[PDB]
Amino acid sequence: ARGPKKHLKRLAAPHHWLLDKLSGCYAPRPSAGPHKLRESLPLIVFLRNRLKYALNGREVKAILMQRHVKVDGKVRTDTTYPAGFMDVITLDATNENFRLVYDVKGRFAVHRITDEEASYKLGKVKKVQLGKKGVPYVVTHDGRTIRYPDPNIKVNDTVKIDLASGKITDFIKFDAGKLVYVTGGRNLGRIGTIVHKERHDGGFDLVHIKDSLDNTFVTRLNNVFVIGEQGKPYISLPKGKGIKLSIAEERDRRRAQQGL
Amino acid sequence: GISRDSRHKRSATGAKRAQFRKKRKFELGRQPANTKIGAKRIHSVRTRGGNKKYRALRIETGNFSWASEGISKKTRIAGVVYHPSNNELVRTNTLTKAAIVQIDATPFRQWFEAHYGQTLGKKSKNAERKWAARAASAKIESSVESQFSAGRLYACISSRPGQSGRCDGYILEGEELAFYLRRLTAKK
Amino acid sequence: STELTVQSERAFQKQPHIFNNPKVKTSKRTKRWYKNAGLGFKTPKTAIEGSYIDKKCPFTGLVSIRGKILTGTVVSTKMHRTIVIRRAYLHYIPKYNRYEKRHKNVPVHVSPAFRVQVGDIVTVGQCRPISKTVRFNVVKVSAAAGKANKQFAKF
RNA sequence: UGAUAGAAUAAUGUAGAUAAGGGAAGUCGGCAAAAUAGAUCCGUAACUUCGGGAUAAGGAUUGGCUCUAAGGGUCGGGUACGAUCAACUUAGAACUGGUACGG
RNA sequence: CGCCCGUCGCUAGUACCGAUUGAAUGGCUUAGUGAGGCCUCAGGAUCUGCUUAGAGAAGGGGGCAACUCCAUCUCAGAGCGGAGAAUUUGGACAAACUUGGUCAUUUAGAGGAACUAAAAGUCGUAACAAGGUUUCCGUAGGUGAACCUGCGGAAGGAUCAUU
RNA sequence: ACCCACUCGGCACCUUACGAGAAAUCAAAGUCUUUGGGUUCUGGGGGGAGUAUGGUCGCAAGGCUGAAACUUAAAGGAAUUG
RNA sequence: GGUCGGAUUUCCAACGGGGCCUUUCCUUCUGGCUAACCUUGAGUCCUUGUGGCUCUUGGCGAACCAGGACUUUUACUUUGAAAAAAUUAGAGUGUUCAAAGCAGGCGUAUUGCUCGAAUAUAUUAGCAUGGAAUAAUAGAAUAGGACG
RNA sequence: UAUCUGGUUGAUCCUGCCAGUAGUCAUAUGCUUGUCUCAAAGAUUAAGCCAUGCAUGUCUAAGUAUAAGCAAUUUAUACAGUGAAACUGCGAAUGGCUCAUUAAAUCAGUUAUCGUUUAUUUGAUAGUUCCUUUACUACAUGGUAUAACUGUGGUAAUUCUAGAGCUAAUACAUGCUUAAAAUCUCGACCCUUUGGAAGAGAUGUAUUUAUUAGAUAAAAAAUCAAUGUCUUCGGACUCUUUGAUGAUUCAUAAUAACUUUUCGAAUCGCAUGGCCUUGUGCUGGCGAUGGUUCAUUCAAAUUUCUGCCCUAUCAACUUUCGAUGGUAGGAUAGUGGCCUACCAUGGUUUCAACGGGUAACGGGGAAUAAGGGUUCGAUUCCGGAGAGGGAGCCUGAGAAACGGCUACC
Ligand SMILES: [Mg+2]
Ligand SMILES: [Mg+2]
Ligand SMILES: [Mg+2]
Ligand SMILES: [Mg+2]
Ligand SMILES: [Mg+2]
Ligand SMILES: [Mg+2]
Ligand SMILES: [Mg+2]
Ligand SMILES: [Mg+2]
Ligand SMILES: [Mg+2]
Ligand SMILES: [Mg+2]
Ligand SMILES: [Mg+2]
Ligand SMILES: [Mg+2]
Ligand SMILES: [Mg+2]
Ligand SMILES: [Mg+2]
Ligand SMILES: [Mg+2]
Ligand SMILES: [Mg+2]
Ligand SMILES: [Mg+2]
Ligand SMILES: [Mg+2]
Ligand SMILES: [Mg+2]
Ligand SMILES: [Mg+2]
Ligand SMILES: [Mg+2]
Ligand SMILES: [Mg+2]
Ligand SMILES: [Mg+2]
Ligand SMILES: [Mg+2]
Ligand SMILES: [Mg+2]
Ligand SMILES: [Mg+2]
Ligand SMILES: [Mg+2]
Ligand SMILES: [Mg+2]
Ligand SMILES: [Mg+2]
Ligand SMILES: [Mg+2]
Ligand SMILES: [Mg+2]
Ligand SMILES: [Mg+2]
Ligand SMILES: [Mg+2]
Ligand SMILES: [Mg+2]
Ligand SMILES: [Mg+2]
Ligand SMILES: [Mg+2]
Ligand SMILES: [Mg+2]
Ligand SMILES: [Mg+2]
Repeated sequence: ARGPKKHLKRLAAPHHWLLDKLSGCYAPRPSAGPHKLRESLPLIVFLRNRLKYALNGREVKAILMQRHVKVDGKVRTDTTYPAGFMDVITLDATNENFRLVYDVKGRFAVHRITDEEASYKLGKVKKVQLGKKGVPYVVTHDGRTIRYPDPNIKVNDTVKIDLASGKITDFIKFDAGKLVYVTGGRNLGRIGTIVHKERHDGGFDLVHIKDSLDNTFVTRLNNVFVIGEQGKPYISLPKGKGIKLSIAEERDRRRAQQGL
Repeated sequence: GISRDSRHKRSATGAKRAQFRKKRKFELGRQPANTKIGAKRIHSVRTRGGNKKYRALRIETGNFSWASEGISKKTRIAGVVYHPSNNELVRTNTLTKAAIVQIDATPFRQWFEAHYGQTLGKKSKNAERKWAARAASAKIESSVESQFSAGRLYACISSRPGQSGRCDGYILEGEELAFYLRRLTAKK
Repeated sequence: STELTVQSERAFQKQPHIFNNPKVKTSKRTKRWYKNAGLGFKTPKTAIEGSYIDKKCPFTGLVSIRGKILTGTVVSTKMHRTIVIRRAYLHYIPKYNRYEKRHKNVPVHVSPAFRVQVGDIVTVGQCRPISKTVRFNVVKVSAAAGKANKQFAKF
């Protein structure tokens, strides 16, 4: 009450951070920034819990203050910086590049990319609008304001951002048959192609998606993120490619590759 | 202070609602401006998020639009002659939105005579050519030209002085002018 | 509403920021703004070719329709431009595996483009707060016959 | 315009009044006096023979002035209707004053 | 030689009615008075800026004899403007107190009238047998007490029964 | 009018116990642990008590509505033997 | 059973979904689909089969996009989604066991490799969807009816 | 884990309770108590009262350093290191505690904002600063006025402060300097008119109002104010810029004005490269901090539907001092009887309104349980409320804040 909250109690953090129940009353509260709180991954969680480069927050701050980490090509000394979907994390030391893509269990995966992949990201067009002086601009899913977009670009399309200059390189429409990535809900992390899109004027457009093995699912349009054409994504997919194995077959391959 | 919420009211069934919490600042209201005429005096208000409001207290002139001519002029306000909400606002010459007033006719008459060459009521080659090109447009309306003899045009306030510190408005024309004429602004 | 005292109040009634030019005499003398509220609701011809104002109208007024679309039965047309509808529903009580009849009374603004009688089934659309109690506008009426064609005097 | 007049202004009287603080301690007894009081609005208990009790109890208002709003009569039609006349009741608002006003 | 009813009587306990304008606490509230800040009509200690502004004397340059221009130490005082405290008018918000009203809970009470328990008290024997007047129901009257009596009803009767 | 044979409706009766019930008994008190045709009312150990209180109806007598504190291991039903 | 009683398959059977025909709505007009091509100019070079063809004879262009001469309403049920985490049930894992916890495991410990942190349930209301039995509701009777 | 046993009788079978029986993250208490791990804990009664101490402050290369501070410093005679104090900035609205209020209220799930505010984060964004320009003001950089400090004090006492003297800024006020034309307004200068031009002004962004554009269905014309730019001078003319939404008076743009005129860098660290009219000249990097507006993030406020325990010995309630709706206005960040004026007579209710009770904060949940259920949830998470009781307000993006203030009790 009376103003914005600054603390995030442990057990109230997003579950996909995979923070331990005990060993702490609190969790890193993501700073304000490009991604929403529940959909973000604070830099301390990435550096400490996921990459194990730091044993505690003090080491995370020690790493960040020497300006090693950078999100989308900028240093980001902030410990609780809200990195999110398709953010590029570069460590000049270790010469390592990461893109934040959910694995098929709805959690950010430690996914490595090359320098050429790290040169760009993808953004989902959140809105297209005329600004002052009648200058058109698009707004992406990470809050980027990009002036003078291609007129063919509409909402729910995807743009390729140069990430050195905040410029669109090309774009993908939102049409049936195009590869998409599920960025929300219970199907988060799944990858498939749009079968069709049902409108529901006045609320909650839905999208029908089938994956490689012809498993279909329906998701709200807000969770659907276009990532390429039929096959051949514009980003390097993580291991699994969003197939969503069942628990029985998941177990089958566990016992398969654990016994050589 | 003044509380602008609905907890103090009865429910739609008539039930007496009990007190839920103390008064909050985010549901407040202020005292009315009760803007008068004369010797401009405007006090700023600090509102939510900063966002200055301007309380008009006894200001003099305003910007009034002649929509048929598509011009706006700074003009002195004479008095309030009609108010649909309260006849006491007319009585006290209080300026709110929608109050009918008379203003000057004076800057509007110089503009009209410089723009048409007609002398509402009763030298250059460029000026003459402009007037000739603007001919067949000077005839405005008998009910408006009649006011120019008295040097007082009927106008409606379209601004909220207690919110913005401005008495802006528009001259009355057509059915709106006839409505207020039949209603009260005749009969002296 | 071409007649019956549109200008029946101390202020002149008009659609805001719609200007009738006294000079250019187009053969209608009245520019009437209107919109389609959307969601497949047809704008009544009564709204298009009427002369009422109703700033709370979803076709000629400033309000907009967004949110819940509900149906109800008109139980009161006694207020001016406001009806009350009765929304009945069955409430399930799990312990007995049975339902009980329950109802709600919804106060709804009705545009003078619509004529509604107690008993008419009405489709109402959510808008911003109009009154203390009103949060809906009538967007559709379903009084076709009324079963009153065979209840008259017979020779 | 009648009732004897004039002068003076002791006590005690008769009639009329006023009173600091207290407030029935006076007295057989609140005797006597005081307090209340019109009107408008609000509120009104026990009990009851349901008719009352009731102006219960209890409380606000009240001037002047300047306005506003309601309430009326006659005279009138095509083998989208206005003149004109007149009355005192009620209600409200502004202003005003040594907060006074059923003076 | 069973069982069993009530009055009356001692003990104890529980509540009930109860003169006392009983009392106590709390909730809401009519009217009256009304702190405080806030808005507003004003007020204007001081605390200051420009153009100035006039006098008593100095330095410097100039007809070099007085005379003249700019600079400084002194103070009024005024056209000017801004800021501005005490104080202050009227409003809305409104604490709080006084009285009164009302609702709620708890509680004292002479005395009255009950119930229950408590073993072995007094008077009768009302019920259970046709309980010695069959019992019981409603209603009404009467009597120490159980009860009696009338009027209608029931059999749960002591009669399933008189073509 | 009576006789016979049917039929609908009714007051009942007799036999039997399918079935039910603790039994007495019951053609409904049956079609119930193989538990559901529709629907209204009422009860939840015995007393305190149909008392107290409030309300309401009544001229009254009284009626309708109607507790609690407290107390208690039984009260009760049907049948068996004496 | 040609891998010392375990693929394959109109031999089929038994379940379960869809389309079509039998008098059989699946409303609708604008225009890009150009039919599992209604109709096989040119061509059946596989030793015989009813499981595999090329620029097509203006070719019902009815195999989806966004606007109606466009909308009977409702209950019910199906699926989907949503219903924070912890908790509940539950998968994995020798916290020495266990309650727990979300860890951990394997090497070449010579310069690191790797599995996880699942899943279900979460009731009503709202949302999308299939169904059309059950139970309501509405329709053409002074025809003010539909088709056109 | 779908289980019953004792008790009415002389015995019987029933009804029926009493009693036993087993759990309880369910409290207390009695007796007893060796080990390891785990770890609730002044909720209930008194949101009763509190001694004391602590719980909110914060400085980087990067706002202000003349401490008469320490080290003394890297040309370092403007400063340069560290740096108390004190200005400035940010924070103190989070957390933590409690459950007193509170019964469609809180709250849960689900909606909306086309009905608003939003510090910070992130992204994007500012050549226009000219009273009436034919009256431009240092820009190699405006001004005073204050803290800490000096010194003189008052009070028993306070995180009290007074008088006098200094001096800074990213404090506080002021104030310029940057293309290029275009399009409009006005106007000395066109002789029989389908007769145009020197020359000034305006045009950034905010504010307020008015007005305008913000289109759209596939075919054609014949005359009429329309020889308004129709070329063998009646040779049937090469046309339509314009985004989004389910939807708008939306985004945005245009015109005439308006304003106690908003913003448009007088700031700081490091490095100090390049160039030629070598003037301590012109250009120049990597950051810091500011700032308008729009987006975003964090939110906030309001808001749609359905859902809450006992009670009728609570049946009618609201409407005088708003109850229910309309119009207008005011107020607000904004919608709305939120308030005001006028107007209308509405609104809820046996489908339980209104009232009363609660040893009620709501939910996630907990205990027990064959299934259905029953009871609990002050309490580790979410939401709400409060800080003895009321009310009021200041600063702030944000509080009706209480380790802020004001008043009353
Ligand atoms: Mg808090
Ligand atoms: Mg405003
Ligand atoms: Mg005499
Ligand atoms: Mg006296
Ligand atoms: Mg006295
Ligand atoms: Mg006496
Ligand atoms: Mg005496
Ligand atoms: Mg007397
Ligand atoms: Mg009396
Ligand atoms: Mg009285
Ligand atoms: Mg007897
Ligand atoms: Mg006897
Ligand atoms: Mg006898
Ligand atoms: Mg009996
Ligand atoms: Mg019979
Ligand atoms: Mg019982
Ligand atoms: Mg009983
Ligand atoms: Mg274990
Ligand atoms: Mg029992
Ligand atoms: Mg040991
Ligand atoms: Mg306590
Ligand atoms: Mg505690
Ligand atoms: Mg603390
Ligand atoms: Mg702060
Ligand atoms: Mg505690
Ligand atoms: Mg801030
Ligand atoms: Mg700094
Ligand atoms: Mg209104
Ligand atoms: Mg309004
Ligand atoms: Mg409580
Ligand atoms: Mg709870
Ligand atoms: Mg709780
Ligand atoms: Mg409590
Ligand atoms: Mg608080
Ligand atoms: Mg306390
Ligand atoms: Mg406070
Ligand atoms: Mg404290
Ligand atoms: Mg605090």
